[PDB]
Amino acid sequence: LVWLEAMLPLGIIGGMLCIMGNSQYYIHKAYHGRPKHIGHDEWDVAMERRDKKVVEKA
Amino acid sequence: YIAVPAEILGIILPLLLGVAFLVLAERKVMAFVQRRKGPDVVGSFGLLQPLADGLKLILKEPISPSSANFFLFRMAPVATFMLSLVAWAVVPFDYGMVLSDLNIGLLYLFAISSLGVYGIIIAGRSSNSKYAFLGALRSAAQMVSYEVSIGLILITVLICVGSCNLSEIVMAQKQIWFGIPLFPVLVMFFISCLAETNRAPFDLPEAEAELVAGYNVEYSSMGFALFFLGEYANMILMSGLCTLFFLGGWLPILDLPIFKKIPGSIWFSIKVLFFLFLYIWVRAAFPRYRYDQLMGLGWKVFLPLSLAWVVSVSGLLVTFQWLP
Amino acid sequence: PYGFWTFERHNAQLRWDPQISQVAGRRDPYDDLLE
Amino acid sequence: MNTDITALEKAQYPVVDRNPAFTKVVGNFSTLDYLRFSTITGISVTVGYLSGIKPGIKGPSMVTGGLIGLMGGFMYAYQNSAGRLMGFFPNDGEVASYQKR
Amino acid sequence: MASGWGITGNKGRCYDFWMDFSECMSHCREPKDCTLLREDYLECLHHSKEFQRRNRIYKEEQRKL
Amino acid sequence: PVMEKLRMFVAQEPVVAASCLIGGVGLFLPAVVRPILDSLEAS
Amino acid sequence: ALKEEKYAARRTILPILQAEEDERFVSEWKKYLEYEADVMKDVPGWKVGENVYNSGRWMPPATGELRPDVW
Amino acid sequence: MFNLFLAVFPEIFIINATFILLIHGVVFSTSKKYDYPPLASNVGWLGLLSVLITLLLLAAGAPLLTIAHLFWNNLFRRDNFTYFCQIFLLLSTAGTISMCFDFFDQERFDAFEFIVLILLSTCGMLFMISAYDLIAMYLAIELQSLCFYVIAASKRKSEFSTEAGLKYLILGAFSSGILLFGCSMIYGSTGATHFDQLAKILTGYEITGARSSGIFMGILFIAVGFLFKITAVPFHMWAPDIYEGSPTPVTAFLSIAPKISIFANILRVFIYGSYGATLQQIFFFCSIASMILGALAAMAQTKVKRLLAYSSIGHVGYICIGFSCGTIEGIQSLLIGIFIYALMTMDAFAIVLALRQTRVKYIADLGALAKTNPILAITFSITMFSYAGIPPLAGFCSKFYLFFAALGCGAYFLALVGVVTSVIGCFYYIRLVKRMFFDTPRTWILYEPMDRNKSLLLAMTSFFITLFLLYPSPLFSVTHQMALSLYL
Amino acid sequence: MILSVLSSLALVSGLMVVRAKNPVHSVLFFILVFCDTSGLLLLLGLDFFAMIFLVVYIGAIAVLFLFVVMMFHIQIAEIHEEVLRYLPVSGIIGLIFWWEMFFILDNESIPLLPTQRNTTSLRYTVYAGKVRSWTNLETLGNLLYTYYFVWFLVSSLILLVAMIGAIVLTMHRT
Amino acid sequence: MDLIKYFTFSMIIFILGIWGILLNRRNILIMLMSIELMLLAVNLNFLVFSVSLDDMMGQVFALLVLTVAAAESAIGLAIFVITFRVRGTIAVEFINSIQG
Amino acid sequence: MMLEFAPIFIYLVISLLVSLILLGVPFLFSRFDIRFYLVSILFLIFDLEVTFFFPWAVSLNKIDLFGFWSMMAFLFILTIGFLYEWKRGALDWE
Repeated sequence: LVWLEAMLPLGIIGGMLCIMGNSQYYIHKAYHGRPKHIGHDEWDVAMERRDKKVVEKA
Repeated sequence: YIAVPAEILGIILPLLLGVAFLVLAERKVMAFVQRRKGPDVVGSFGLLQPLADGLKLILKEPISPSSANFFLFRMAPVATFMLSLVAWAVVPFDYGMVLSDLNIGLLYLFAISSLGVYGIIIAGRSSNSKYAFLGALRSAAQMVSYEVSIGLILITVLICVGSCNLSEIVMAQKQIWFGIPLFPVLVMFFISCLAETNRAPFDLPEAEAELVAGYNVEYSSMGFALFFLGEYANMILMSGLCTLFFLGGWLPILDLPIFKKIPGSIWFSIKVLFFLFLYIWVRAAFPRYRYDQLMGLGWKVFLPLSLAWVVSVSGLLVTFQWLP
Repeated sequence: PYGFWTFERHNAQLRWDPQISQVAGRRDPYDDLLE
Repeated sequence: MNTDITALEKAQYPVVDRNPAFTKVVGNFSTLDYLRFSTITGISVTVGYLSGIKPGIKGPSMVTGGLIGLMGGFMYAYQNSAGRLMGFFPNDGEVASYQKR
Repeated sequence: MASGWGITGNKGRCYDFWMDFSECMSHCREPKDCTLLREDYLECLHHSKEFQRRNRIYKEEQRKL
Repeated sequence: PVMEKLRMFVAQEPVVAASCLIGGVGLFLPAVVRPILDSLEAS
Repeated sequence: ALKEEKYAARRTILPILQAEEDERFVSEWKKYLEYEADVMKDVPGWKVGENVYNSGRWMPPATGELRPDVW
Repeated sequence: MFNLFLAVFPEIFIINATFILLIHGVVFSTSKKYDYPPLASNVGWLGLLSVLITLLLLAAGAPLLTIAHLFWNNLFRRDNFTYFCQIFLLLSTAGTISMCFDFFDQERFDAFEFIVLILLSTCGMLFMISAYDLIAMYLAIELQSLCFYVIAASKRKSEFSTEAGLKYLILGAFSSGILLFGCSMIYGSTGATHFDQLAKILTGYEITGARSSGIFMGILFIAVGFLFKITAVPFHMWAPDIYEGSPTPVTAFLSIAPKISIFANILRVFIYGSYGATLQQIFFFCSIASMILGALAAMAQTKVKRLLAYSSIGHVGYICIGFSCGTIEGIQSLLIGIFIYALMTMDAFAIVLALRQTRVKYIADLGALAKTNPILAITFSITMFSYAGIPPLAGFCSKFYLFFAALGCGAYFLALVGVVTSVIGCFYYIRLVKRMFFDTPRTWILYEPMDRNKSLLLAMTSFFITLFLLYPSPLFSVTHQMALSLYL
Repeated sequence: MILSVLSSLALVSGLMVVRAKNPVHSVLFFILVFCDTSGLLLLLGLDFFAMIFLVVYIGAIAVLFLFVVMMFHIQIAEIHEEVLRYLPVSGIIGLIFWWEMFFILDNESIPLLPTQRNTTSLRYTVYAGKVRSWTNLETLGNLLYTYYFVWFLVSSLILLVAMIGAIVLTMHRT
Repeated sequence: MDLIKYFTFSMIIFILGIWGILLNRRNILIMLMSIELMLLAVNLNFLVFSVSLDDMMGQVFALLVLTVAAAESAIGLAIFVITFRVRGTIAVEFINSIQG
Repeated sequence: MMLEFAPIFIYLVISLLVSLILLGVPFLFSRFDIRFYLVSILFLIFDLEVTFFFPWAVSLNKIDLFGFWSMMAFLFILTIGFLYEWKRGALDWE
């Protein structure tokens, strides 16, 4: 069972990677109010720019 | 854009910790294979050994030999370290968990790979030592040689996906992981990653006993540390690409509700950890090639196979109209 | 001569371009919405 | 891929077939076409043999010359046959076989 | 913009003007007969006259200020 | 007797033989199989 | 099929978005035309909102920015 | 689908044959079993055969080269002018190759890649002739140029050959960059690269007060690139050094074929596009500079190869006078001048390659050649009098035009320059006849007799040079056809 | 402003390519000029060309230049010359080229002067083009291999010539 | 003023290539690099114009000119290597034998 | 959209800052080998091959069989070059 000692630095690396993903995911969501959308194209950009007017001017 | 630095730091700092602990895990797994214990005195189970080595390294006096290339000598490790760090901006860890959702992210990764040679070349030349220069030239040649195969394998994956977006590449593996039909391509990709990171059995800079002085022989203190950290950060990245391209990234092994209970970042981490174990397992298993042997392998074995696999995959998909 | 441009050898684009006028990459954007 | 066989200069002979298929042009090969084919191939084999004597490779040089001649003679015969079917070359026999079948 | 292939995958901004000018020149034996269409095409290419007119407006605004 | 010459060529150089085979299937499928499928679809 | 679904969805709501944008541009162009008439008043020979194209076919006003859509 | 490619049958054949020869050469030159045989002559004979089969395919398929002209329109344009230009280019390449076997065997130049690069550059010039777009024009020009850079440095241990290749690469890449900058200006100003579109955009206006400076400078830079290619003064100084330093068969090849192909490009670009006066004044002033400078510099030379280089510079000046006038007779005379200069140069380089077996270098080496080989001294004297333009030799034809255009386009300073430079040229050409016939040197050089290929080529070209003015009808008719087919 | 920063970086880096004493430094400053060009291309929205300038110019061409220059060990004496005497000729040539070419577009492409009015409100948006937009990559790939495939193949012939000539000129087999 | 600024960026690179030719009469390697700077400037011209005109022909040609530039550099440096190998030096005084 | 490149730039600046902090804190307490030229040439050629494959791989679904065969012809030419290099011993480092 001594070989579990080796599994600790590997588990720490895996946790480091999980932090690198999740921490940046939750900060973007807090700043924008919704999760980051994969594949933001020209249409989505134009929809956001139009939605700004349709919301604020309402 | 004000919270962008928080995201960048939440990527960079844990990456530097993960690299510190990759060095430890490499020393532990090699030790256990060799019936030894490995670092277990400095901290409980040796878990403070990375901190001790880093602090020791920053407390070491810099040397800075009397060369006419004072600036380039210090800049080369910065260059390689920066290149190793900046590739992670486009790496997706889970659906939506990525700093930059580049539509050209595949070509961007290839470009960073291509830039990686300059740190080694410049370190070798600026050292004013013919041994360092010759070792550097050989390492640069090996890296560019295996970049050809890496790029042709990237083309195979791109043909299957039809998009350079890394998240799209992952999500195209929902039906089946690409490492199942393209298992030989995965094997050749893992070997080409070993040769691109200068890792065993291709680690020429480690073969000092073999009368081969590495490009970083003259470096001390933190410049030497930056070279080492860039190299190890590249190994985690190459394990992440093996995961993204062929093991379906953050996706679960089976599309079942029991497997979808654990999040995608855990799946991605576990696959990355499998590949990092194999990098260490290979170092622990085999001797190393000579320079001429691995150069012959690069040009005469991996270029032809990679090219043939591009032709075969594109032809099969065009024939039966299975293209994306 | 008087109006070389007038000759049929010199009007290749005017007869070839209509044949590719429906090819993706050079269509009027509204053509996809109605077709 | 959009295509258009239309030539700049119009065919001056009865157009038996505007865009004859590959196998149709090959099957249209006449006695003169085979004579052109054979002459080009034989000359090419001969040049390969004669130029191969000094380096000592007359046989391999013969095969190389014969391949060049085979490709060139087949291309020439195809050129003539397809031109006849398309009306660009005098095509009496093509028209005589067309008006009957 | 005479080829028709636009850089975003649609008909080029100035292709229709080019085609008008070309179709006019294909039968008009005098180039001066298609001068208006030609300068329409070149105006599409560079927006010279439009920008000159807007600069006139801006200059008049600066003068009246 | 070009039948064991191919055998020796495979024995000496298996990577070249495997590359030729893999790429050859990749070329053969669109050249031969694909027109067969297109014709079978026409009828 | 997934991409085709998303493109269908975009195609059906296209006309209302274009109509909204057309109303917006018409109102803005009216405002700019009043501004131009005001500023260019007392300048002889001016014609407000003159079409620089001889064909008279409508073109959107040029911006003078090379690639403004991508940023 | 397959029948569309009938328009590219000659090119397909020559490219595939070049690949076959490359493979054959590299496979059997490395063979230990055949003791690494020199394959330069073997591949040379096979490549000469390939060129002749390409010529057969092209000449016997005249109407088929225009098939699918709309499908192929955005790639190239094949017509009667291109048909005859390509036939002449293939003939030049075949003659030049036939003149190389003695050089391969006796100097033991064993590299077969020489033949492969010559064939690849022939492909490039074939594509140059049919080029109908600035992009295609530049690509074909670059392919041809890269092949020449490599063959100019073929004697890789010779100081001269390495020096020639280095100057060629630097001056050639510089000129190519200038020409590419001109293409970018034209594209930016007109939004068009196709020759038809450029024709429609630019006709009817020339300099109409509000002239596009972008178009004008695109034209100027493209013209500078073309003038470098034809070795017109002041863009000429690469030519004498590269001509001397390159291996003599390379010098023979560079003297003929690239000029045919670049003049085809110049015709189809300028004569066909429409900027007008400035373009022709460019070529007028460069023609004058070329005639004067070539005559003086040739008069100063003591080595045969340099004398021939400067003579070619002078003659391109004479030819470009025809392009300057901008009429049907101007184009016809340009084509006639190119044809006659090419045949004469082939004669001269056949003689030079024959004398290179005893290492001719200086004009004085030809002393007492009328005793040691009287019929060779007569053949060479005929070539020199033809170069000088003495009637009734073929060289008079081109000289006759120079004065015909000078008195046609109304230019008497051009006429005076022509009279003075013709006299100077006559002097430095008859100096060689004096050396071979009138001198009595103390030490003689005995020359080895030439091989059959060069003797046959020399006999034919010499009969043409002495007897063309007796039956010149076919060349006149065909060049008139080409001049007309430029527009219709 | 941003274009001014990139232009200034490229101008200094180019001066250092043409004025550095050491050719290794020259090759390194050339890499900086290519990086700056990549930035300009990113501004124009051409991300494929921006990446390819990195991959080909820096990843492959500059590497070849660096390998050759480094192994040549050029001595500064063989290539040194004082350049103060060329200031007048550089001045005349550069001034002619400046006055004539930095202002070649000005007559044809007249700049739109920025006014103290919001002209962004007159940007007309056409949503039809935005339903399925094309990347730079697929827009180029739609043309390279079909409508303009012959030029593609001629470029392959150019590359073949480079490979042949490299072998023939320099190979000395052991 | 966007188009003029991009254009002057490319134009400054072209002029820098010209000056680098003018300023390096003892340094033939820098001359080759100056030619590469001119070629880069031309490529930029084509890409900028392609954007400005909404036309793809400038991008097709930019890619092809890239291929040409790579081929030119490979051949150019090969000739430089054989010139140096023959002479032992790159000094311009050893490559001036052909003259007159 | 090019919006996604801005985080890469800020990332680069931060990576630079980290590099300098790590590197600075300690400052407080004649033999030409042609085989390298040859490997550079080979890499350049195949670099251009990967470059021309990127648009082809993303465009295969539109260019269909014509595009496939034009790319195959391209590969065939470059592979003939590769076979030439192989037979000439440019791929041998002993």
